[PDB]
Amino acid sequence: KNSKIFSPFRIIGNVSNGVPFATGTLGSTFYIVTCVGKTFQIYDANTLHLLFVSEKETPSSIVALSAHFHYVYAAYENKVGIYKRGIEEHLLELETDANVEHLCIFGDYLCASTDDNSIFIYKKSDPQDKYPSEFYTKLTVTEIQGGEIVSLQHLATYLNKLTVVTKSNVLLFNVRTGKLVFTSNEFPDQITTAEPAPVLDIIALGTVTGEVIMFNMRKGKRIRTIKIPQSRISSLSFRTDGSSHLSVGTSSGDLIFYDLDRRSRIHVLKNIHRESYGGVTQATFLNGQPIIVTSGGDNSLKEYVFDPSLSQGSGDVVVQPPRYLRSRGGHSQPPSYIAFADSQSHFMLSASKDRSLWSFSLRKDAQSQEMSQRLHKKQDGGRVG
Amino acid sequence: DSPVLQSAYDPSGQYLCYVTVALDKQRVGVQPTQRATWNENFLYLEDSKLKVTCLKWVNDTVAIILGMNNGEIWLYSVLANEVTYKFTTGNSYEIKDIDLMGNQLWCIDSSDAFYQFDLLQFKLLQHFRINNCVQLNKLTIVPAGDSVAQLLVASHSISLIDIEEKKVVMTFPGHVSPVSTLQVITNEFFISGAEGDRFLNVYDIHSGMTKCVLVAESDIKELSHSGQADSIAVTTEDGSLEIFVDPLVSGNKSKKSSKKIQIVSKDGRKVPIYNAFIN
Amino acid sequence: EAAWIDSDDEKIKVPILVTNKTKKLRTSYNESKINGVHYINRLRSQFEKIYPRPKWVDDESDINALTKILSTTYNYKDTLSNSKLLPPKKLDIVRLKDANASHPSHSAIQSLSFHPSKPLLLTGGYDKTLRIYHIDGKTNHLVTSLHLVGSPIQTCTFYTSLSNQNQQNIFTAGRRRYMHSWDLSLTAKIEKFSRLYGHESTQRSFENFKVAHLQNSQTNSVHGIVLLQGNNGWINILHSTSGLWLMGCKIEGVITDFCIDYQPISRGKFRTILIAVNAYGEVWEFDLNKNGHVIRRWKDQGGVGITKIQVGGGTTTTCPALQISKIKQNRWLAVGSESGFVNLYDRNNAMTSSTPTPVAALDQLTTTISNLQFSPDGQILCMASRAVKDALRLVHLPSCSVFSNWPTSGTPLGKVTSVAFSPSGGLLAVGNEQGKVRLWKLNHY
Amino acid sequence: DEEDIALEFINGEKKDKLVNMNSFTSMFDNIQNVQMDTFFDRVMKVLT
Amino acid sequence: PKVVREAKKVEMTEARAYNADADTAKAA
Amino acid sequence: SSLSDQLAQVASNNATVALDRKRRQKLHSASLIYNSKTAATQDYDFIFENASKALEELSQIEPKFAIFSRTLFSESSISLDRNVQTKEEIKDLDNAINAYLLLASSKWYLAPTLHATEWLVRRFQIHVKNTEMLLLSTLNYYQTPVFKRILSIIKLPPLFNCLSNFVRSEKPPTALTMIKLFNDMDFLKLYTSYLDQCIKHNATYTNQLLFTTCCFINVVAFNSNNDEKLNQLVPILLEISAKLLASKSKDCQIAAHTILVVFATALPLKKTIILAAMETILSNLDAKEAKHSALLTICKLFQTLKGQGNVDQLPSKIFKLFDSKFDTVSILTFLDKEDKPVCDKFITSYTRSIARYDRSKLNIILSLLKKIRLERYEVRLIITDLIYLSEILEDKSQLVELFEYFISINEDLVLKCLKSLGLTGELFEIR
RNA sequence: CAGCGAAGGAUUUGGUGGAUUACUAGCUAAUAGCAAUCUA
Repeated sequence: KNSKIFSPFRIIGNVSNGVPFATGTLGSTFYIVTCVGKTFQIYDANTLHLLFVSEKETPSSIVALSAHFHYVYAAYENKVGIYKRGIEEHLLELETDANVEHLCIFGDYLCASTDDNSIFIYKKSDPQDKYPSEFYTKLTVTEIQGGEIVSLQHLATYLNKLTVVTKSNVLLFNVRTGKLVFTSNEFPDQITTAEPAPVLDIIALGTVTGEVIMFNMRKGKRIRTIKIPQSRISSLSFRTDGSSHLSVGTSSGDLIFYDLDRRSRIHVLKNIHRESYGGVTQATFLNGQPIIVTSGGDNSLKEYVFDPSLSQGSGDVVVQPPRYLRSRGGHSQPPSYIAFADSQSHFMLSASKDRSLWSFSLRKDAQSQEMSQRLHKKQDGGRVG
Repeated sequence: DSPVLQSAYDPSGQYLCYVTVALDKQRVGVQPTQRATWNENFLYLEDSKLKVTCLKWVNDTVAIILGMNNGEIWLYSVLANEVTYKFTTGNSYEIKDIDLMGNQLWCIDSSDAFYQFDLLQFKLLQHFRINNCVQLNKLTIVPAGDSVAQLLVASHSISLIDIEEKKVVMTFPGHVSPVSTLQVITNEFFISGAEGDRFLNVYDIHSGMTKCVLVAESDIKELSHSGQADSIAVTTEDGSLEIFVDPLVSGNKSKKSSKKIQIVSKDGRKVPIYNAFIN
Repeated sequence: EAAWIDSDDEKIKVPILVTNKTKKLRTSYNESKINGVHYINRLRSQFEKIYPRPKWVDDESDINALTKILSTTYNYKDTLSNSKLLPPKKLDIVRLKDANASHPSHSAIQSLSFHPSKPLLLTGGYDKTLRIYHIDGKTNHLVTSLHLVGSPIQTCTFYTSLSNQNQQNIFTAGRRRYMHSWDLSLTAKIEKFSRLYGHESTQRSFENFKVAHLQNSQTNSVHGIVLLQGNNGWINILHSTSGLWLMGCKIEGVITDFCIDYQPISRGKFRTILIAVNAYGEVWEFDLNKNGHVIRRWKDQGGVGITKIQVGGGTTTTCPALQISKIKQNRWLAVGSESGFVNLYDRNNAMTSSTPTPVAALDQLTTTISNLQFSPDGQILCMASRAVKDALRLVHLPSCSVFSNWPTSGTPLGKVTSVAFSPSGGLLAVGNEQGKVRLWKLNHY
Repeated sequence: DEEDIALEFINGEKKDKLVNMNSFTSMFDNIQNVQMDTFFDRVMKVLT
Repeated sequence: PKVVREAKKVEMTEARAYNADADTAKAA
Repeated sequence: SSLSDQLAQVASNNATVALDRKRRQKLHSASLIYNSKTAATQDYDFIFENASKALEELSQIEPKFAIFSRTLFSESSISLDRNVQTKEEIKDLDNAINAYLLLASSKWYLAPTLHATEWLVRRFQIHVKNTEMLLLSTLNYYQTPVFKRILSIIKLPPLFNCLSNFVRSEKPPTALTMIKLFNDMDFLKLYTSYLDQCIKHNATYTNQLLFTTCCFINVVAFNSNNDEKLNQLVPILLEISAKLLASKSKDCQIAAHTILVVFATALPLKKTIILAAMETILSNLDAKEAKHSALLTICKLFQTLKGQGNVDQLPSKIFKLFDSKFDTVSILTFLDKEDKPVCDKFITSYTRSIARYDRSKLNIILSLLKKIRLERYEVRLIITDLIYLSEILEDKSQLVELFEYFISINEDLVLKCLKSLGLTGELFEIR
């Protein structure tokens, strides 16, 4: 019910909810757009400052969001919203009642997959405008061709084609002619993630049993396979600064790092996020950079950095493990108590069921800090229990 | 705090099944509630970390179904002393609640999944899960005879569920904490009470409207209702018993307790009541 | 070479000079529109010079058994239950609620015993009361509590017979000329043993007793014996139901402690051996299923002030057998001394030598050994001293190496004046001089 | 009788030598121009 | 002295990235 | 960061360029033969000509230095300056220097290699540019004055930080300093890459293998009380054990045997890791001293194995591989040795694998379990699978005489296994 | 010593990250381009 005293302003203390975030790159800086329920939030990846919050709450939960240069594409219940600086520029209504649940943007094309295994292609009107706006065609992945569409990507230098990753298969569509160019052989277990490698025409597939496949999308073969037993794979990312590392992200909250050149395992960050809230939900390397941004469903967004190697001659074989860098976070459980810290309405104390007392800022979300529980010393000098 | 971890009466209140720890292993025993009609042998859980999360009397070889924390429903006859049959789901998730109607057992999982088993066939009939119900810890079959339509599932927020469509047909404002009792009173009402609050509320299962709120004077542990809705006896955290006599009549929106019973010894030591039964 | 050709790129035709990014992939200054396969190859080389080609893609595609098993495994040790015997040098021991925390003790807790079957812990001390606690993890409550006036208790034991395993007696005794026996019935019927049947001069205090099982050896009828340590060298063995003096065994010296070993013989027949130690270090073993006659007399290597002997690894008096076919021969024998030295003998080979050497002599705690108890599996020995604070060690065996991670400097052990092991749960109770039983659970069990 | 089988399995365990911090500190003195198999049996003497 | 596990102050660098807007062509 | 920090970075970059006379004197007086006052006045022609003499001596000792006379010690290299060519020429001559150093690591006890690598020190500045490979190559010689000399003139890398109190000192670094050097994890990765290049170019010599194995087992000994450091340390030293077992040297193979036996007795490894370790041990077993160490290693690695599954039949592939490397006479003889090794669980697994996989060689298992004594659970599992052998195939004299041995000792136990499964009169009617 | 006392406790120190003002994104020749590039 609408009110006449109080009007809604914001919902503070939220950083992520376990929708896989998008990264975007203006110039040589990076921003990170994470979904918080029905709004997204844009963060400055060099310092994790909140640049933008989307202007209106969407009528349902945002479920798939991507980001090209200036524009952010957020898919909720039926439709895709194209946003610039938070303020919505366009709204693409799909002609279905099915819930749109994946999307990619390449060229003049925005491609949005619904959950009835149909794909909606949208085209720019003239190649100088800013976002794809007009309806072009519809693609369909029927039960003969592949399973449920589990990812939707465009690996580079592929002239108006689309890699559709179904649960068992990898299809490749030509989105101008509406054609199915190539359908791969099947995969013996259900694949959950996909990420295009910076190697030419190679995609990386992550299965529901523990293996990363390195599919070569032009030969139709698989190049190599990496086995992580009893671990469901939820993220894949590639390092692109002259160090060929892969980072896989496991739904028990682990971030495993592999060298692909010398086939070893660099390091494992264990319990990087909570398994109960989804594990590591999206991990991505900022490209050209040794820093990787992870985000989990426990309302937390972290960055990890690789320091340069400690051996001055070898280097490539002595890889220093990733260390922690900045992070933002909030409560992982709904808060149980609330107070205002001062008369200026600047800070507010907030306690949750996940047994943490945060101090959230109403003026600038970087100032939000968890009150520490590190006990003092006993007054007499005896031991504390 | 009480050593009795779980406890429940049979219908008609003639026997009490109770799970207590015995030197790091759970044990399940059955006592007659009146000797004029000891029972020194228990079912022993042989693992130190396997424990009973829920239990339900079946109704005629008499048996208990013990919902464990490894995705199993043990079915344990009490005259003999073995688990007669071990229902299992495909998972290792602890199961939060079970119920049965006739021969049709239903159960909820810590991954918010619904499982259906048949006690006459010893088979997993159905496995599903429904959207926007994600922290489930109680289910209750709404009775409609041998038809086992309309589950009633709680997650701090009760939701009525049609099982033919596997979908939610009503949504009740629950509590601010997880629901700990969720029981059907009449064919149009159900009572619910949460963890760590002293407020039951009776909802109308046909509209969604709360008929009344029942106010204990301490945090409610268990409840029992007489079989014709005429009396509801709840037992609280301070070991007291509170009887609401005829709560479903016109103390208009919220009703206090009519009677309050506590037990003291001859000394002055107050022993606590846990888990009474009313008829 | 390629697994697909799409036949659309060949007949597409792109412009080049319309945007500045594609303005760089011309090979002439007269090129303005190029073919699609040419254009794809131009920006393929451009992609290759943005992201340079690594060696892992073209290097290789997919005696190496060890390398493969290391590249698949992530943990490298035995997992949970495929161990079945304890790892040395690092325990796994959580702390539970203090067992007598529900009802406090008014004295130092002098003796402590678990029940053989039920989850019951009996504590007792010099405040002449004895308390039974239903133990669990969370809420160790008090079952019952009996205060014997004018009779401070020093040793209290759950006895449970082998015939019907339905008696459940508690035998308790202190510095008195009597010993009480409570018959457990859930008023309380206790009896008093106060007649040495002609032998009162050699038994002036019923403090140090032990309860054990004995077989008639002409019938297969077992009965419990209590064994009283007397003045000269005497052990007076008497019936645990009738109190009749059965036999007596005299060692030569100052009797300091004794223990009971059992060894099976056939189906349903076993033999009881009393193992009694001089103060000086020489040990007698008496066969007492026949008349109480010596079968072996040996000498402890080293050891001059000997306070406590114990056996373990089979059925001791503190890990008792509920059923007569479950009686086992004890493997280990620890002789703990006044300097804190504990010799450890392995009776799988040290029953033959008659000057047997210990498998190890532990020296970790430096004052007088007043408790040493074996865990029921016989994999831990617990040395404990009531002389200084926090003097308790758990030595792993067969390796004969003290666990180095427990107890720490912050374990509230106190001045350890009794210790007890659970027969089933893997669970220590440690009673100190303040009147507190602290409770720990070993997660191997 | 599975408890009896488990007790005989934990009963058939023999005393072994554990590695200390300083069980191998006194090998650098005689790794000088000895052969590697003599090093192997010198290590195995420490382990046993 | 043991080896010095100290962290450097990390600044981002200027990276080039392939954008896929050139991966779409129109027909005459 | 600060300006003095950024300038210390540019000094460390420009460390080798002589920008005036005083820096040239301080930088050219760093010799490995002469003292500073002679070394500052020497020329490039003088040190080149006697280094070329010493390379001819070193080449007639070992003939793989002639190509270094072709490139690194030629007369174009008198005028070749190091910091005037690009990164690609720098990486060319730095793997040339790495090739020379890991070739001449073995020769460091004889003065031609000192006078020859004098020219790499003074022309190519390898004490300050190629310094990690220099320390790693001559690490074995730490009680010797040649390592004292390279420590006096070296500029110490950040991984080699604990040697910083032994530079320009009169006393050698001690063995506990060497174990503190090896105890790092990044140093362990560095040294295992150095050994990988050694094993690849076939330059592993026995003094290096002794030193490397001594420091490795001392690292494991030092970390024997923290399981998280042992678990950080397992895929480093087991990987270098696999890469030492994957070569041809008997010395480096038994070095890997030593590392594997110390590591398996330090922590209880997984069963599958132990089985793959014995597969990698047997897959390249060619020598005789390697066979002696390999049998002792497989016995101890099976001894240090606990839980349900310690004494299964080892599978068909690894059992027939162990058969092809060690036949019956070898196993029986080694058990007949009066030193009495502890081969309990391995010999039990071996006889059970014979009973599941050979079914002809049962007289030999009677003789070997007559030789060594086993435990109750061992012989219980042996007679249970012999009972299953009797029930699957017809029971001839070898199985009969095996049961006569199991009757002549511990007949109560074979009665207990028959009563757990079967009957004694029914089994005597069977055989 | 007593007392306090959960698989340890105390002191000291180096590095990094986040706040220390109230959150509208990078570059440029800027009504737009670029960000793979400004140049023919």
